[PDB]
Amino acid sequence: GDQRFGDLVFRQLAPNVWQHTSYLDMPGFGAVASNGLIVRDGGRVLVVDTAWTDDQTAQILNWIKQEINLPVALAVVTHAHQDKMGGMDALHAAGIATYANALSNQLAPQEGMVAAQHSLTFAANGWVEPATAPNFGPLKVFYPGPGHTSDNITVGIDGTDIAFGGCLIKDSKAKSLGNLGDADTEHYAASARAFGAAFPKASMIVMSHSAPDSRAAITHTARMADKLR
Ligand SMILES: O=C(Nc1nnn[nH]1)[C@H](Nc1ccccc1)c1ccccc1
Ligand SMILES: [Zn+2]
Ligand SMILES: [Zn+2]
Repeated sequence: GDQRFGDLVFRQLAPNVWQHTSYLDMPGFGAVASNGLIVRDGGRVLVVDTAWTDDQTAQILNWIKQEINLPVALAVVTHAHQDKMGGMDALHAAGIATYANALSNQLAPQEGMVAAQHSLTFAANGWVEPATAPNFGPLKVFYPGPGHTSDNITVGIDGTDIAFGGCLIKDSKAKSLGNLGDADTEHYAASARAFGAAFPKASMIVMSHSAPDSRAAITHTARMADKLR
């Protein structure tokens, strides 16, 4: 049930969860979809990832205002690339507190992104140190290890069957791992399986560049990454 709002698409995945989708169309390539998440947590909203641009991201906020009409308490962004952090200024202009992997905030200047206002750090088991993720509610943030990028993180939603792989995970029928220019080819496979292991009850796997899929997305992504070692 896709809901069109301006140039963006919103799809409800759970009573309190929506996928947001925005498009970037360059010459010599088809328009590229990028997906993030919107979560209503009681009387507030949480966002995972910006759209490609400030204008699109402001439209995400406008849709939230129209359909949910509750404050957006925070956003977490899942690595320092345009499809995940291209709209940071729109979030800050709206007064929304922003969070990213410390490494993402480190990379953001060079990558041409505005850094998030707060840095997450991670324990050795990969789970976010909770003292760096205040008031994340049902958002369970996990660093699976380097893969699509060295800084990519992932997000599960407590109370749902949903885990978000961002650009790390591709769908079960994908024909490649996408752009590998910033990838960690040696560690990608372990990182994909680490993501699955951290959210073992998740039956709906959401990702950046395909529609939601079964856990076969994890096994297939990892099996493709095995070929990079
Ligand atoms: O996001 C993407 N690819 C992806 N995501 N996850 N795995 N591959 C898109 N491809 C791409 C192209 C060149 C360099 C890096 C990525 C894209 C990103 C940014 C601007 C335009 C297009
Ligand atoms: Zn990326
Ligand atoms: Zn991507």
